[PDB]
Amino acid sequence: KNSKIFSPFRIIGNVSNGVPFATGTLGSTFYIVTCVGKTFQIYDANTLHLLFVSEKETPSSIVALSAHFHYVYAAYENKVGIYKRGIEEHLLELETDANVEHLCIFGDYLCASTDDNSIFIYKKSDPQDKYPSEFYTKLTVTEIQGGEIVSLQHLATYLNKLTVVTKSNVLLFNVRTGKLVFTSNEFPDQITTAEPAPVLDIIALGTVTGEVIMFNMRKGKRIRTIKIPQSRISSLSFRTDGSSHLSVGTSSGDLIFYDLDRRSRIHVLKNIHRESYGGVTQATFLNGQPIIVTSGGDNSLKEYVFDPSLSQGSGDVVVQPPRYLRSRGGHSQPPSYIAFADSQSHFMLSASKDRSLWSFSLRKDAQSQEMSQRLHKKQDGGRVGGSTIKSKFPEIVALAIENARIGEWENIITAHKDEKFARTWDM
Amino acid sequence: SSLSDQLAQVASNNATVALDRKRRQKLHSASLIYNSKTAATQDYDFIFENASKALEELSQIEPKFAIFSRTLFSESSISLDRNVQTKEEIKDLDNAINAYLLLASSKWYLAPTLHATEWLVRRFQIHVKNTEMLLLSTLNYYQTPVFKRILSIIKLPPLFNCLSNFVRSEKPPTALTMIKLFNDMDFLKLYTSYLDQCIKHNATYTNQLLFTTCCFINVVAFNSNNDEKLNQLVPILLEISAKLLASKSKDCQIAAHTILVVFATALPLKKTIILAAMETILSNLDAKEAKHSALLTICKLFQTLKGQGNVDQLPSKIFKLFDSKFDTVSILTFLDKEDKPVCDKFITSYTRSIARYDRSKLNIILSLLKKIRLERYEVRLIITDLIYLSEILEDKSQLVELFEYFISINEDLVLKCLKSLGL
Amino acid sequence: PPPDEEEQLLAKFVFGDTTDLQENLAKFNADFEAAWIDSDDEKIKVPILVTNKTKKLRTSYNESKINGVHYINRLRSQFEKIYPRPKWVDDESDSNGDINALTKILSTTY
Amino acid sequence: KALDLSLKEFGPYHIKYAKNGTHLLITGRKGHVASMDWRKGQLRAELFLNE
Amino acid sequence: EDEEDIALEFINGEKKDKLVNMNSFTSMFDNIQNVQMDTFFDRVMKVLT
Amino acid sequence: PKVVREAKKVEMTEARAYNADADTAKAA
Amino acid sequence: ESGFVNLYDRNNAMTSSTPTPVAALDQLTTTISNLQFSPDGQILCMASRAVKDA
Repeated sequence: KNSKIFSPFRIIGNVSNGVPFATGTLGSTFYIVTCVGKTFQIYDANTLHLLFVSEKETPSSIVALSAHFHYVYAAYENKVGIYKRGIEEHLLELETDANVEHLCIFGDYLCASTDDNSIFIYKKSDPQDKYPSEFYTKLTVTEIQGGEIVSLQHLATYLNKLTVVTKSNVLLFNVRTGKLVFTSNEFPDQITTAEPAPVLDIIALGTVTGEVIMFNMRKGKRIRTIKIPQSRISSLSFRTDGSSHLSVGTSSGDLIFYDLDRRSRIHVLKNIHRESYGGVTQATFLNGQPIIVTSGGDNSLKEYVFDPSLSQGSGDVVVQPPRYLRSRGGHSQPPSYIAFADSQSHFMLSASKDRSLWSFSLRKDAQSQEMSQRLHKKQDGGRVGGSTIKSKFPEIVALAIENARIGEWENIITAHKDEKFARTWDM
Repeated sequence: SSLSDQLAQVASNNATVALDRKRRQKLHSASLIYNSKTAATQDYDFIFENASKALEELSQIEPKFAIFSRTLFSESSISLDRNVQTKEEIKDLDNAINAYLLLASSKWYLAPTLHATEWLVRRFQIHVKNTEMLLLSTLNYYQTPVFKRILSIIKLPPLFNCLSNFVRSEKPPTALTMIKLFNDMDFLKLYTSYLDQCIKHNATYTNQLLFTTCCFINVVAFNSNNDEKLNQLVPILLEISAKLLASKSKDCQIAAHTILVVFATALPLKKTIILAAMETILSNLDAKEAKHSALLTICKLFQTLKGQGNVDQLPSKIFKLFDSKFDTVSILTFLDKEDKPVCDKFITSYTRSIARYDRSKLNIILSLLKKIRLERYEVRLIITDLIYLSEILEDKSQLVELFEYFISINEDLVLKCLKSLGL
Repeated sequence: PPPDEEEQLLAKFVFGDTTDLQENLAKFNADFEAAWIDSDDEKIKVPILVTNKTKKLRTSYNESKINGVHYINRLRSQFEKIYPRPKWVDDESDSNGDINALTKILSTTY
Repeated sequence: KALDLSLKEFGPYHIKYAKNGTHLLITGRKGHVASMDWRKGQLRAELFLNE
Repeated sequence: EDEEDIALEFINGEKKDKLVNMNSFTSMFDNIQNVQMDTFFDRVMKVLT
Repeated sequence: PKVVREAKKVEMTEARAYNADADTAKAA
Repeated sequence: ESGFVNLYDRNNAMTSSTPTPVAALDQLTTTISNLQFSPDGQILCMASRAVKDA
């Protein structure tokens, strides 16, 4: 179905489609690889400029994403792609009929997980080789060990050990042996998220109910337990900057910053992502930085920061609340109508079904500005017949724009759905 | 960062080091008692002699200062310097100075304490190195020339910007600006940590506690509109109340009662939170005046809360704790008091709890009902649970006597309840 | 010959000795096993001098290989050098009416 | 006293102390010239020169 | 009698109280010196009830 | 004057890290 | 018509026989033209015909 005139290039105005992103670094440059359906992008995190984008589409949507140093590991319908700067360079077809559900990488061992509880371990062809290509082995977890595979992690300082967190317990698999070396005890609550703490041998498990279990593998024991009820825990992160703060992102779209030393709730952020689209699908501290990147499923990606404390002596007791820092976003729904703002092809207006007009840049995606809806005061200065609370206009069914006199009066006219008047907009 | 900001940082790091005669005359002229000229012209041995006399006076007052005579008030304490010492010794100095300010927070009307603190200021530079502990210490004396002098000579950390307005004027700081200081949120966390240190060292007093509670009540009154601000101000004040109840002194318990009462009548809390507050109060209740104010507090809290499950019965543990720490004759004479505060929902829940659990003191129940003027839905609830208790328990003469009392007062309600449930 | 006590006092006074104050300050205080092992993880031996990070991990110039348990102990010590071990995970673990039920409800509700 | 200033905008900086040992003077490669007392943390003179 | 009768009974049974405006406790700073904690609590409950 | 809560620029400094390729090692 | 509204409780007016108002509301500055309660007795609307938004 390929053409002789056109060719797909990229996608404007998308930051995430709900699949949890992955952070990584190249020395000073911190990057964030985020999926958009069949095509991922790689953002910077120092300034959130776009850095790379996958030039070739995947035939289906990407299911899993990971990224160590200079390689991005995508997992769509059956295969794993090892890509470099968005250029696909190694495909890896699994020898099954299932779909790849989880993925991790450590040392010379890629570890994928297909939904019928089937783990695949891949070895690099050389210790100095860059990506695992050779198929090492395949393991399976039947139902006597645990439930469905929820997550794969690799704890630090574990020679060829892989931590498999299922819905019921926590297993340790040695891939050099291909053997389950240690199964943990049973938890009455189904586990949803896992996170390797920067402390040794300890993983945090967020369950379906409000339980954050700090569990140690060496003792095989629940060291600590934090109770948040009426909440499904959806993301966990640890401040590695030099303080003991935990970030719990619950699927009602909330963030809670806990202090583990004083056993306190430092702060809570309400509705940083839309609850209807899953809420906070990932919250992640930057490694060694007081900056948390929070992505939702509503095509929104924010970055918050922690200021230094104002108290000279106390500090960690008098900790500052999280300041909002930079962000990108898009539409919740698909856009309804689009137009080009000028002959230079720099900006594009797009109105969607979510009752919102947005002007996107084209060059580098740093300028995805929502167009405000803040009414101008009338020249008469009289009263307007309207309610007490603001609410966005209905969806835009037609649009027209000119640039012959921009910045001297209005130059966009938008016709809304089921509305007996069209609005003007200043560009 | 901008180079001006980085040089400001290095100035704040080398703040207390005198690198010329002018900066030395500044750091030495800043004094607590003497003015600028004589403060500049006098000397360390003069100051230390006055310090030793003032502190032996203070040890005569109370024997706690002898350790500071041993370690902070010696001739080697003349000889040393802050900056030439290492980081560990700096931290140890700050710990000793915080202990001393915590101790001398309570005698600020005494010229001996003023003289000892003058020595500490002009030798160890507390008014430059650690101003937060000193200001949290002497905040409650905000209408005193000592506090005005501290405000004139101090360098202000960024939280005390209202006092930064009030520097070098001639009027004391106002109650309104004290309210603004405590109305800032992070300053409340600062003062929370300070009160926690004060509690864990068990050195609190009536004037400090009174100023604390008056500021807190005025703060929640100033925030009596913003429900988001009230909700995010719940954990601070309620945690201060929790640890102030964990303390043992009757002053701390009455201050916690006051904060709890005003908070629960300014913002409608949850039933579980009010039951938890009642549980901690009943657990740590010890003394007579604390008992009196605590009974008034439970009255106020149950009079505030209102919802589905308003007058339901107390749980087993809370009810047993209440009848342990309180007697029927005491609650009876409290009802017999002349003021008669509105114990409607509280007496209703207490009566239903007694009727479920004990089923013995029904004459005491009758005395409560005859003493208090009840309310219609509460009497309806009482009659329904009494119907259930009559049908479960064996029939009692005092039980049918309570029924006859209802015949005296509104038999028709008993008829409506019995026709909804029974004959 | 050791010094006398009174001449030690005189020496302190003359030289301006402050270590007695220093000890008073530093002594001042407010008076008022595992679950699993692995045989191949024990008996595994890895090379050492083949890369710079493990040449950093080692301790002896002439050693070239070490077994798995010592290798992983050196690795854990390096990981500790990276991330300092915190008190919340070191010194704390969970395992008539009370006084902190109010605090527990304050913890459990927003 | 042992400082570490980072001004990454302009070129490799040149350091000269006074003969007393109190004032420092840095000159960047593009236009930054700063003379600072540097102990009491006071900026005596800052000059931006594109030359 | 129905649930509407019970609900109206509860509404009629509820009574009013003195609310907490922002300018009520501003006299305790003036009458806080040299007092007792008990008497301060009595003044608080007086200005509340 | 109320308390100033000024914002400032954030600088993402260098981040040391742990090596999973040092964790996974070959057998003897 | 002085904008004032005196609010009484029946259970005590009927026995006091020269009662005191439970409240004396004054938030309007022109004559009162509509006093109406809620259908359950919780809200009292007072509307003045003289000035707009009253």
